[PDB]
Amino acid sequence: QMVHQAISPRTLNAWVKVVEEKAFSPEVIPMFSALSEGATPQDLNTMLNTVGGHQAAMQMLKETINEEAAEWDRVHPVHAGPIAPGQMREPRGSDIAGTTSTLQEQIGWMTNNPPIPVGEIYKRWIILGLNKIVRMYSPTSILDIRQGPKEPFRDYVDRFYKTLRAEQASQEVKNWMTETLLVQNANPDCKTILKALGPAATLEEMMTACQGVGGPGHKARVLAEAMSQVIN
Amino acid sequence: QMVHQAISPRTLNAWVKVVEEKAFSPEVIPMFSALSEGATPQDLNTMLNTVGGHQAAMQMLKETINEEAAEWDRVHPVHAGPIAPGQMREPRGSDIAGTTSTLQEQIGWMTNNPPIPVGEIYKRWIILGLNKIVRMYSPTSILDIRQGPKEPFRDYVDRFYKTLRAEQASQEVKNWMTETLLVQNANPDCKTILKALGPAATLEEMMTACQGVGGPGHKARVLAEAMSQVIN
Amino acid sequence: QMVHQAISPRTLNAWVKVVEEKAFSPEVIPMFSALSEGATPQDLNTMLNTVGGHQAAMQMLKETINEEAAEWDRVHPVHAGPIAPGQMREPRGSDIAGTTSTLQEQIGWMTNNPPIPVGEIYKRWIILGLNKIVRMYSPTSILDIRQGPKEPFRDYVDRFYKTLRAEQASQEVKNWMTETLLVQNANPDCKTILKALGPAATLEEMMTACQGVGGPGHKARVLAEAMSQVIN
Amino acid sequence: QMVHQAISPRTLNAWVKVVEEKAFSPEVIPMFSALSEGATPQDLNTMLNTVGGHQAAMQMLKETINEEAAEWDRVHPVHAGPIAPGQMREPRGSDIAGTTSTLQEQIGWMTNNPPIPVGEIYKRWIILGLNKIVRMYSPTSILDIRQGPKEPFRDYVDRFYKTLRAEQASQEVKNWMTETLLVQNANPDCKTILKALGPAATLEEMMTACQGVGGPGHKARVLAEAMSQVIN
Amino acid sequence: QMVHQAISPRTLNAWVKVVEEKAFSPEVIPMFSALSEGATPQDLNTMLNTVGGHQAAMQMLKETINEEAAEWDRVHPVHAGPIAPGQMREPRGSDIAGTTSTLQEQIGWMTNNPPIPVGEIYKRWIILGLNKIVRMYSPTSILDIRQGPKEPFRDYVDRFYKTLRAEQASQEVKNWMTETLLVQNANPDCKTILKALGPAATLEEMMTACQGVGGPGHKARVLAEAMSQVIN
Ligand SMILES: CC(C)(C#Cc1ccc(-c2ccc(Cl)c3c(NS(C)(=O)=O)nn(CC(F)(F)F)c23)c([C@H](Cc2cc(F)cc(F)c2)NC(=O)Cn2nc(C(F)(F)F)c3c2C(F)(F)[C@@H]2C[C@H]32)n1)S(C)(=O)=O
Ligand SMILES: CC(C)(C#Cc1ccc(-c2ccc(Cl)c3c(NS(C)(=O)=O)nn(CC(F)(F)F)c23)c([C@H](Cc2cc(F)cc(F)c2)NC(=O)Cn2nc(C(F)(F)F)c3c2C(F)(F)[C@@H]2C[C@H]32)n1)S(C)(=O)=O
Ligand SMILES: CC(C)(C#Cc1ccc(-c2ccc(Cl)c3c(NS(C)(=O)=O)nn(CC(F)(F)F)c23)c([C@H](Cc2cc(F)cc(F)c2)NC(=O)Cn2nc(C(F)(F)F)c3c2C(F)(F)[C@@H]2C[C@H]32)n1)S(C)(=O)=O
Ligand SMILES: CC(C)(C#Cc1ccc(-c2ccc(Cl)c3c(NS(C)(=O)=O)nn(CC(F)(F)F)c23)c([C@H](Cc2cc(F)cc(F)c2)NC(=O)Cn2nc(C(F)(F)F)c3c2C(F)(F)[C@@H]2C[C@H]32)n1)S(C)(=O)=O
Ligand SMILES: CC(C)(C#Cc1ccc(-c2ccc(Cl)c3c(NS(C)(=O)=O)nn(CC(F)(F)F)c23)c([C@H](Cc2cc(F)cc(F)c2)NC(=O)Cn2nc(C(F)(F)F)c3c2C(F)(F)[C@@H]2C[C@H]32)n1)S(C)(=O)=O
Ligand SMILES: C=C(C)[C@@H]1CC[C@]2(C(=O)O)CC[C@]3(C)[C@H](CC[C@@H]4[C@@]5(C)CC[C@H](OC(=O)CC(C)(C)C(=O)O)C(C)(C)[C@@H]5CC[C@]43C)[C@@H]12
Ligand SMILES: O=P(O)(O)O[C@H]1[C@H](OP(=O)(O)O)[C@H](OP(=O)(O)O)[C@H](OP(=O)(O)O)[C@@H](OP(=O)(O)O)[C@H]1OP(=O)(O)O
Repeated sequence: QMVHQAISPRTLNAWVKVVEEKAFSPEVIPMFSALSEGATPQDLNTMLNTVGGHQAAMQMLKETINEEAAEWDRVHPVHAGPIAPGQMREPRGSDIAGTTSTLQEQIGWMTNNPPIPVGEIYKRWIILGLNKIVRMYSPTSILDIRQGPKEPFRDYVDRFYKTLRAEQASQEVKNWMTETLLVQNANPDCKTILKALGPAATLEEMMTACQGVGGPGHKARVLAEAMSQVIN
Repeated sequence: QMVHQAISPRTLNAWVKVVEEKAFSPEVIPMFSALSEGATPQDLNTMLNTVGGHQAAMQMLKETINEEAAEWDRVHPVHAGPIAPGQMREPRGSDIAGTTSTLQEQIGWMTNNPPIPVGEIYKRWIILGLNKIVRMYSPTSILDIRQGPKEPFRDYVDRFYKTLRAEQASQEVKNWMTETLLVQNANPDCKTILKALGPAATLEEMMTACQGVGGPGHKARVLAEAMSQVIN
Repeated sequence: QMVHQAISPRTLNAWVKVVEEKAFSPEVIPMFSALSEGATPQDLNTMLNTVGGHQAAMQMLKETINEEAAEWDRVHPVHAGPIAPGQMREPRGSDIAGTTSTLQEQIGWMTNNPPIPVGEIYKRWIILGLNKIVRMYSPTSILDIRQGPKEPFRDYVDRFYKTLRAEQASQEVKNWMTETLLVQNANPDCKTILKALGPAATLEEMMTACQGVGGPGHKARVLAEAMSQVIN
Repeated sequence: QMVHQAISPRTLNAWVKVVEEKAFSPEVIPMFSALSEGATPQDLNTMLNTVGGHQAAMQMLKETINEEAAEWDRVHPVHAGPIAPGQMREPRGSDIAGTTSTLQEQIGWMTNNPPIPVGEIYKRWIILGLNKIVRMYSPTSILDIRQGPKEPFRDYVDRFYKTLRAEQASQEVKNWMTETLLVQNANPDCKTILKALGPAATLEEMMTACQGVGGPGHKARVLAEAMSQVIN
Repeated sequence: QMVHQAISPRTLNAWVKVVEEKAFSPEVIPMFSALSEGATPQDLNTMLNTVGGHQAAMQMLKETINEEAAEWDRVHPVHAGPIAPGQMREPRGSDIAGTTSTLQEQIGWMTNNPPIPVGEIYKRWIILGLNKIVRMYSPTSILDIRQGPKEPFRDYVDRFYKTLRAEQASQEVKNWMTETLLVQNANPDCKTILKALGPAATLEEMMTACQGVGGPGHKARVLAEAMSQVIN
C-alpha cells in the first residue's frame, strides 16, 4: 500500500527550522511529536539526519533508541520457523528503528491487518531520547568560553576558536564574536596586557604579549608593582 | 459508524480557553495536538472557528492548510472514474480539510478498512499552520502604540483607538487603558501640552491643544523658548 | 492479541522524573501525551499512580476523568440484549478509565475490528485533567509561608512545619530550610525578638519568647518605647 | 531496479551542515555537485527541503528550476499517441524536477535502456539556481541593521528585532546581540540619549527616551545647545 | 490463575512516596519488604522503575540482583531434555528477576504445586541490593558543594549547577538555593570579592569578578595588602 502520512516538504523544513531555532529546548518534543505523526521509521530517520551540529545530543539519542530496541527485543521473543507466504516477518528492534528494515517492510507492517505501528513505536523511542537530551545535554556556547585564572592565553585562544568553529552563526557574526569576546573574556592578568596593547593588535601580537603571563618574570614584575604601590 | 474520539463539550471549551489565555504562544501547539486527537475534520474545523480575533493568524493558517492540501493532491493522483459501488471516492486535499467533504464522508474514510486517518492528516496540516503562526505572527498590543516624534496627535489617537478596539479586554479595562496609556505614550512635544492641560481634559480638548504641534507656530514658539533659555 | 505500545521501564521512569522535576508546569502535557501514546488504560493508570504528592491536583484529575466518563456514557447509549459470543461488551466510561475493565478487555477493545482505542480516549481525558491542573492548581511552597501581622507565632510555626512536611526535598535541605526561612519569614514584631534571642536559640525558646506578642503587655511595652522615642 | 547512488544519512547531514555553515558562499556549488551525484530527483528535493532560512534564495532557486523545466519542455516536443506497454512516458520538465513524477518513475527513467539521467539534469538546473543565488542573493545580517539619520528609534528597533528573529544564532547569542548592537548601531542623536540613560535602562525606557528625537522640542533643544557653544 | 497479592494503586503510590521522602535511609528496607510482599517479579520491577534519581544507587541494586541471579544459577543446575507437557520450565536467575520471564510464567511458577515463590526470592535479592545502597550510597547534596581553596570560581559554579540540576526540589526552591548557597559556599578569596560586588550582582558579573583569583596579579595584590597591614 502507501503511507498517507508521509512527511511533506513543509513538514521536513519545519522540523529543520525547529532544530535550528530552538536547539533542544523542551519545545522540540511537542514539535517532533506533531510533525512526525503517522510517518514511517524511514521518515523519522530522515528528520533525525537533518539535524546539523549537536553531535553529542544525537549520540545520546542513538543510545536511547538502542536501549528501547533492546527492550522491544526482550519483550518480543524470536519465533523460529517458516513464515507463512501471506504473512511477513515480525519486526525486531532494529526493524522498528529502521536500521535493518526497508521502507516497503515498514509500510507492510504499518498497513497490515492487524497493524504494527512501527512508526509510532519508533516515535516514542525518539521522544525518550529527546527528553534525555533536553534534560542532560547542554550545547557549547562561545559566550561561555572564559580564560581560567592560571590558564595560558594560547590554550584559551585554542578553546575559543574550537568553540567558535562549533558555533551556529554566520561567518560575519563569528568575526564580530572574535573581535569582541576573545579579549573581553580573557583573565584580568592577560586583559591588562591586551588593553595596553591597543585595539589594532593582531592575534599574533596579542599571543606574544601574553606569552609570559604566569612565568617567573611576569610574576616578579606584578609582585614588585604591588609592593611599590604599598611602599608608596 | 461513529467517531469514538469526537470532541466533547469540555474539550471544545478547553481549546477555547487555551486560545483566549495563551493567544498563539508555543503552548498552543501541544494543547491542540492533544485536544483534537482522533477527531473528524469537522470537529477540527469547529475548533478552528472558535478562535476570536487574530484574523491575520487565521489567514496564515488557512494558507498553510491550502498548501498542504495541494501537496496531498500532488502526491495522490485522481482515479479514472470507475468507483466501486461498495467503495467510496478517495479523499482529496479539500476533503481532508473538510471544505468539500461531509461529516459522514469523513467518518466513512476514518472507519473504513483500510482506514484513511483524514482527521490526523488534517491535524498535521493545522499544526504546520500553528507553528508558522507561533514563529511569525505577533498580535497587536495596546501597550506598544506610541506616538511618533513627528506624528500628528490625531493620527496617534486614531491608531490607539483602532488597537484598543482590537484589544482583548473588558470594557472597563479598555476605559482604564484609554485613561492611562493615551497620554503616557504620546511624544514629548504633545505630552508637555497634555500635562499642562490637566487631568480633567477630554479627548476633544486634548486634540485641540495638540492640533498645532509640529506646525510653524509651535516650532517657532519652542525654538524661541530654547533661545531665551540660552540667552539667559 | 498483544499491545505493542505498552510502556517500557524507561518510559515509566521518564514520566516519574518529569513529574518530580517539573511538577505540573505546562511541559507535563506534551510529555504525557508522548510517553503514554498507544498504551492501555492500565498503563495510563500506572503512570497516574506513580505521581507522588500533589494530592489536590490528582483529585482534580480524577474529577475531570469522571466528568469525561459521564460524557462518554451520555454519548454512547447502553444497549440491552445479549452480546454476541464472538463480540465483546461495548466499553463504558469506567471501562475506558480502567476502573471496571481488566487489561484483557482493554487489549481486546484496542485490537478488535473495528478497534476502539480506549487508551487514546482515556489519554485525552487525562490531558483535560492535566490542563485543568496546570491552569488552576498551585503547589504549596515553603517559601510562601510567612507570618501574618497579627498571627500568633505558634500558629505560624505550625503552618511552616506542615508545609515543610509537604515539601519535596531531602531531609538535610529541609533542616536547612528550617534554620533559614522560619525566622526570616516571621513578622517584624516576632522578628526583633527572635534576633534578640540569638542564633543559638531553640524552637521552644523562640516560641516562648514570642508567646506574648500581641498580648496586652507586649502592646503596652512597644507603645511605651515608641512614645519614649517621640517624647525624647 | 534500484539506485545505488541514493543519498546516505551522512551525505544528507553533510549537505545540511554545508548550508548551515557556509550559507550560500560559492563553496556550496561544488559540495552540492559532489554530494548529490547519481541521486534521484526525490533525493535532490529532500536536500533542497532541508535548507532552513534563506527563503528568498530558495524562491530564486525555484524560479530558475521552473525556467529550466520550461526550456526542457521547449526542447522536447510532447508526442501524441499511446505509449508502448514495455515503454514508459517520456519525462517532462516537471517530471525531472520531481513535482509530477514518483520515485519509481524517476528510477525507471534513470535505469532504462537508453537511460534518461533525470537526476543529473535536475542537478544542473539546481546548480544554475545556486549560481544565481551566490551571485545575486545577500542574506540579512543583524550586524547590518543601523539606524538612519532621520529614522525614528521605534522603527529602527522594529527592524533590528525582525532581523534578529531571522538571524541564525542561539538564543543566548541573540540576547547578547540585543545587549550589544542595538545601542551601538543607533544614530548619534539617539545614541547620546541612550548613553545618558545608563546601562541598566530597559527597552521601554530607551524607547521612551528617544521618542522625541527629531521632534520640534528636541530640534530646538539641540540647536539651542549648539548656539550656546557658539555664543559662549 | 491470578496473583491475589498484586500491588494495588495505593501500594505503588506509597512506595513512590517512601522513596521520595526518605531516599535510601534504612526505613526503605522494611517498607519495601511490606509493600511488595506476595507480588510477582513484574510488580517489583514496576516499583523499582518508579524510582526517580539515585541512578548510581539503582545501578548498585542491579549489580546485586545480577550477582544473586548468578548464585541462583550456580545452585540450580540446568536440566536438558523435553519438558513434560503438564510441566513448565524451571526458573533461572533471569526469570526470577523477570528480565527473561513473562507475567504469565511468573504467575504459573508462583501458583504451581509445588510452588516456586519467584516473587519472594526476587524480593530478597532486592533487599540485599537495598541494604548495600543504604550502607554505601550517599546521594549528592547541594549543601555539600563548597569551593575548594584553590578551585577556580567557574569550576565551582559548574559543579554547583550540576548538583542543583540533580537536586530534588521545586524550581522556586532551586532558585532560592542559587541565591543563597552559591555565594555563601564560595571560598574566602572569592567571597571577599563577591561581597564587595554587592547583592545585585549577576552570575556573569560574579564570574568576571573572580576570574583572576589565584592568578599572578591577584596573588601579588593580596600579598601586598597583607604586607601593608604588617608595615602599618
Ligand atoms: C537513506 C535514509 C532514508 C536513511 C536512514 C537511516 C536509517 C537508520 C538510522 C539509524 C537509526 C537508528 C539507529 Cl538506533 C541507528 C544506528 N545505531 S548504531 C549501529 O549504534 O550506530 N545506526 N543507524 C545508522 C544505520 F542505520 F545506517 F546503520 C541508525 C539513521 C540515522 C538517524 C539518526 C540520526 C541521528 F543523528 C541520531 C539517531 F539516533 C538516529 N542516521 C545515522 O545514524 C547517521 N548519524 N549518526 C549520528 C550520531 F552518531 F551522531 F548519532 C549522526 C548521524 C548524522 F545524521 F550524520 C548526524 C551527525 C549525526 N538513518 S536518509 C534520506 O536519511 O539518508
Ligand atoms: C459546519 C461547521 C462544522 C464547519 C465548518 C468549516 C469547514 C471548512 C473550513 C475550511 C477549512 C479549511 C480551509 Cl483550507 C477552508 C477554506 N479555504 S479558502 C477557499 O482559502 O478560504 N474555506 N473554508 C471555508 C469553507 F469551507 F466554508 F469554504 C475552509 C472551516 C474553517 C475553519 C478554519 C478557521 C480558521 F480561522 C482558519 C482555518 F484555516 C480554518 N472556517 C472558515 O474558513 C471561516 N473563517 N475563515 C477565517 C480566516 F479567513 F480568517 F482564516 C476565519 C473564519 C472564522 F471562523 F470566521 C474566524 C474569523 C476567522 N469551517 S460549523 C463550525 O460552521 O458549524
Ligand atoms: C493495579 C494497577 C494496574 C492499577 C490501577 C488503577 C485503576 C483505576 C484507577 C482509577 C482511574 C480513574 C478513576 Cl476516574 C478512578 C476512580 N474514580 S473514583 C470512584 O471517583 O475514585 N477510582 N479509581 C480507583 C479504582 F479504580 F480502584 F476504583 C480510579 C487508578 C488510579 C489512577 C489515578 C491516580 C490519580 F492520582 C488520579 C487519577 F485521576 C487516577 N489510581 C487511584 O485511584 C488511587 N489514587 N487516587 C488518588 C486521588 F484520589 F488523589 F486522585 C490518588 C491515588 C494515588 F495513586 F495513590 C495517588 C495519591 C493519589 N489506578 S497499578 C500497577 O497502578 O497499581
Ligand atoms: C516528500 C519529499 C520526498 C519531497 C519532495 C519535493 C518535491 C518537489 C519539490 C519541488 C521541486 C521543484 C519545483 Cl520547481 C517545485 C515546485 N514548483 S512551483 C509550482 O513554482 O512552486 N513546487 N514544488 C513543490 C511541489 F512539488 F509539491 F509542488 C517543487 C520539492 C521542493 C524542493 C525545493 C525546495 C526549495 F527550497 C527550493 C526549490 F526550488 C525546491 N520543496 C518545496 O517546494 C517546498 N518549499 N518551497 C520553498 C520555496 F518556495 F521557498 F522555494 C521552500 C520550501 C521549503 F522546503 F519549505 C523551504 C523554505 C523553502 N520537494 S521530502 C522527504 O523532501 O519532503
Ligand atoms: C514493562 C514493566 C512491567 C517492566 C519491567 C522490568 C523488567 C526487568 C527489569 C530488570 C530487572 C532486573 C535486572 Cl537484574 C535487569 C537488567 N539487568 S542488566 C542486563 O544488567 O541491565 N536489565 N533489566 C532491564 C530489562 F529487563 F528490561 F532488560 C532488568 C526492570 C528494571 C527494574 C529495575 C530498576 C532499577 F532502577 C534497578 C534495578 F535493579 C531493577 N528496570 C530497568 O532495568 C530500567 N532501568 N535500569 C536502571 C539502572 F541501570 F540505573 F539501574 C534504571 C532503570 C530506570 F527504571 F529507568 C531508572 C533510572 C534507573 N524492569 S514496567 C510497567 O515496569 O515498565
Ligand atoms: C537680533 C538679536 C536679538 C540677537 C542679537 C545678536 C544675535 C545674538 O547673539 O543673540 C546674533 C545671533 C542671532 C542672529 C540672534 C537672533 C536670533 C538668531 C536665530 C535664533 C534666529 C532664528 C534662526 O533659526 C532658524 O532660522 C530656524 C532654523 C531651524 C535654523 C531653520 O529655519 O532652518 C537661527 C539660525 C537658529 C538664529 C541663530 C542666530 C541668532 C542667535 C541675535
Ligand atoms: O524633516 P526635518 O529634518 O525634521 O526638517 C524639515 C525639513 O528639513 P530637512 O532638510 O533637515 O529634512 C524641511 O526641508 P529643508 O528646507 O530644511 O531642506 C524643512 O523645510 P521645507 O519643508 O520647506 O523643505 C522643514 O519642513 P517644514 O516646512 O514642514 O517645517 C523641516 O521641518 P519639519 O520637520 O516640520 O518638516
